[PDB]
Amino acid sequence: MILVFLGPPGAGKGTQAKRLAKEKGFVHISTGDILREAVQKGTPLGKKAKEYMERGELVPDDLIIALIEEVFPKHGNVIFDGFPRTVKQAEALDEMLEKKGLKVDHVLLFEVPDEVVIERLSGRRINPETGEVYHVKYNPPPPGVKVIQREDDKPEVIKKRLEVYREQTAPLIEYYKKKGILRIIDASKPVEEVYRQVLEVIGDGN
Ligand SMILES: Nc1ncnc2c1ncn2[C@@H]1O[C@H](COP(=O)(O)OP(=O)(O)O)[C@@H](O)[C@H]1O
Ligand SMILES: Nc1ncnc2c1ncn2[C@@H]1O[C@H](COP(=O)(O)O)[C@@H](O)[C@H]1O
Repeated sequence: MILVFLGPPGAGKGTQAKRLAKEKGFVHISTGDILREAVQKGTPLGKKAKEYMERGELVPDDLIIALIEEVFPKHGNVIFDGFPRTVKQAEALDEMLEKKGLKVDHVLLFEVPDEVVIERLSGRRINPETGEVYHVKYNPPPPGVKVIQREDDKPEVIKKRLEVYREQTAPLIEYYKKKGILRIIDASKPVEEVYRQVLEVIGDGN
């Protein structure tokens, strides 16, 4: 089974992908997490990606397609989390899967209003030692745990990331709807409720 999580930044895609991977055995491919690590390590991908990320722009398609080709697992169920983000990426994914006799099975659109994702992003915190994601209101970090704020979670960069989503990524909704594999998730609900709907749409009995 191959899943794609699609939606605005702050919709809760990473949170749901991590839980599904932990509980249901999926391989979690987060282009965001992989890119952030590349930046921290200063790899050729990282050094090139850094400035796009910092501006809230998408990293160029060529770099991302190569990344996915390199890391796509030979076996296992997969959650693509924040990939594809453009039509060219989606076309490349389809071709990569075809060559392996596979296909995208479900695309989940995390539907949620702007004011919700803006509060979620503004309040997002990360434990730099474990990578664990918190929210100052909805899931506070434990006392005594040092956390950081992502630079791209600043108000002006958030604005850009949302603009980019609406311009470049939202066209994937129709792309996948035409394939008959798009299902809509109410991502505005609490974490547990969203997770139950995720399981429902992918045909899991929970
Ligand atoms: N259903 C939810 N309700 C409230 N807060 C959430 C929910 N899902 C995620 N969060 C919080 O919102 C922020 C964004 O979630 P995240 O999973 O990082 O979203 P994305 O990967 O779509 O950008 C994080 O701080 C996370 O703790
Ligand atoms: N599939 C992708 N294509 C291009 N850029 C990406 C992709 N995934 C993540 N990024 C970059 O990484 C940043 C953080 O990703 P995310 O954590 O998914 O919001 C984005 O704002 C982009 O700069």
